[PDB]
Amino acid sequence: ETFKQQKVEDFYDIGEELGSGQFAIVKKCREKSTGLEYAAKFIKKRQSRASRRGVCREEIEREVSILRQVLHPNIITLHDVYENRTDVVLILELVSGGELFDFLAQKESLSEEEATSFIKQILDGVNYLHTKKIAHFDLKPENIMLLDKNIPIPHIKLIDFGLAHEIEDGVEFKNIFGTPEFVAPEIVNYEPLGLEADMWSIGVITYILLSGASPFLGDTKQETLANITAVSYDFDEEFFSQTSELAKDFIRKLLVKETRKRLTIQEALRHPWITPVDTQQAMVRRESVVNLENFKKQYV
Amino acid sequence: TFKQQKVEDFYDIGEELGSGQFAIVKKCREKSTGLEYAAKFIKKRQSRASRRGVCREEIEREVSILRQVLHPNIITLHDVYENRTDVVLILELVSGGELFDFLAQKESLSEEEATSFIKQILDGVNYLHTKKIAHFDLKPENIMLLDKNIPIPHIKLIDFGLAHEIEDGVEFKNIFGTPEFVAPEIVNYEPLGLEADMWSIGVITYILLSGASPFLGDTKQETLANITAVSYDFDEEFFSQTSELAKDFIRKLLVKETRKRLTIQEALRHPWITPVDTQQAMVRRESVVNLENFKKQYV
Ligand SMILES: Nc1ncnc2c1ncn2[C@@H]1O[C@H](COP(=O)(O)OP(=O)(O)OP(=O)(O)O)[C@@H](O)[C@H]1O
Ligand SMILES: Nc1ncnc2c1ncn2[C@@H]1O[C@H](COP(=O)(O)OP(=O)(O)OP(=O)(O)O)[C@@H](O)[C@H]1O
Ligand SMILES: [Ca+2]
Repeated sequence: ETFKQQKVEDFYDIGEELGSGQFAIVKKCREKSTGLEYAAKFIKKRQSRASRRGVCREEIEREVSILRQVLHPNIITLHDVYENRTDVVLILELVSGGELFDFLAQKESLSEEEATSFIKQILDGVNYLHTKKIAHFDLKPENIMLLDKNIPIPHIKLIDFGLAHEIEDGVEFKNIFGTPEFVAPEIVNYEPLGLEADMWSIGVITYILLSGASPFLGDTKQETLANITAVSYDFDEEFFSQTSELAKDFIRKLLVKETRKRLTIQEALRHPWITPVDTQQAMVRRESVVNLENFKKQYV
Repeated sequence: TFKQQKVEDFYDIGEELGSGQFAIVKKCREKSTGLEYAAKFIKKRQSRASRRGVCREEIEREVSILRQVLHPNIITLHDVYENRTDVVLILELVSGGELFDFLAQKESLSEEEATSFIKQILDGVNYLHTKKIAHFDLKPENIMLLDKNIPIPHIKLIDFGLAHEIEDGVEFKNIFGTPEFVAPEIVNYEPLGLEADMWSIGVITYILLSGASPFLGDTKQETLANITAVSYDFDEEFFSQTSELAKDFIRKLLVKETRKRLTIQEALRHPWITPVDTQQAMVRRESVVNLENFKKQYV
């Protein structure tokens, strides 16, 4: 294999907890031999086939195999991998700027021009993944972090490749996962999956970024899932009164059930709201404001 | 109808009995009577987008269901308290632990004794289905024993968080439950009804007799694929001693089409559960279930 069969603490000073998940716990760490800081993701290994605790080795191996391929300014980087009896430790690029949303919710003002630039960083990272036929499958606010939040315009880093999967043509992939608020119809309906699900998720994230409201979120999970499969949502003037038709058009073409009619990552990159084809479109975007009030309300 | 009062004014809260993603169960004793119960604290969800706690409407719905059910094989609701953060379900105390843990330490086990426990489960499910209540979370860890310390333990079905009342002509669809035990209609996101409970019964029986699991793959993805394809077998390695009637019982439960699947009444009427003659009963009496594989899987 490739996993270092050594004590990670022999080589890293283990620091304070960054965050935790279902089967992983992530901590700051410093490599003794270089003094360089990283994030150590301790993934609990699954002990038996019929256990809901931890992660089976093959899937961990899958996450690593994917991480080793990815080198891009908007994606986290893999440094090394260790393993003992209980855990597999992913040594990852440390992202210290927290989440993007928490940063935006901190903001005094924010135009669509500023918004689309953050969104383009995300598109840039997703474009690179899709090029290598990699589906993230876990695109959601908390997996969108910032390297350094103490600069005027922070850099985005996509994390958490636990659900990432390489798409092979002819090889049907179906599975049930992800947070209901952000999953595409083909996930809910347990239908063939591909690169398009990422694009739907981008639509949802954009909807929220601009309005503070969530397109399909119901009072209960049953409703959310029903909303998703009916593609039932609206641009409530209460929240969208200042949002530009271009933004709405961008969102509309993402939140589409038929996977084939949904915008690709390249088409998203080339959408006028992201890449204006003239002066006029640029000014409009520059004149549209994000609903920071409602956004703060929902994410506070 | 939730008492807006401190549970602790009316109960002595004892040791923690168990815990899940949303609740923590503790032993308790009512002061006025000195009777013991299990106090299940459910954290109320605070925001629609939050993944923590449970929506209050859903908790209200579970209680609405619990209040209706009185049956020896179903847990009994005693009372409901509520404070800032938690809804506290005061439930019948069950002290015998989980059925499987008890089987896993049993010396010997025949099919007769197995159908005895399965019968109790069917009785409890039948009562529910008569009132149109689908459990939707039938799995080993929700099959508890009242006593543990007797020749034949009494089964109590617990955990009604996913329970739902099936309304005629009102489609119900949702994603939930443990993959190993969910029906194809759940995986496929299709109309849900009383049939899902029956599929789960089949899986539980399959495990009980062989120690093996019918659709369990190396990953959740495979398990789901196995379920929707209804791809399983009776591996001789594990089913060598299993009676034909037993396999027929399971075979009629693990069926994709919800209209073909055995109903609870048909399950109670199956010859493996309710033999039609002396001959059938003997075959079940001499049918020994090897506990070896079961213990390997559940110790
Ligand atoms: N490189 C990193 N730097 C700082 N914090 C991180 C880093 N990677 C992950 N985290 C923390 O862990 C979370 C990311 O999820 P993680 O990669 O732990 O997935 P997981 O726990 O294996 O599965 P899931 O979290 O999806 O249930 C983030 O919320 C973040 O707070
Ligand atoms: N009535 C009871 N009497 C004694 N112990 C109980 C009782 N109910 C639950 N417990 C203990 O708590 C554990 C979990 O109970 P239960 O399965 O109802 O909740 P959960 O599965 O943790 O949460 P969820 O409702 O989200 O599934 C059980 O395994 C059991 O050990
Ligand atoms: Ca379907």
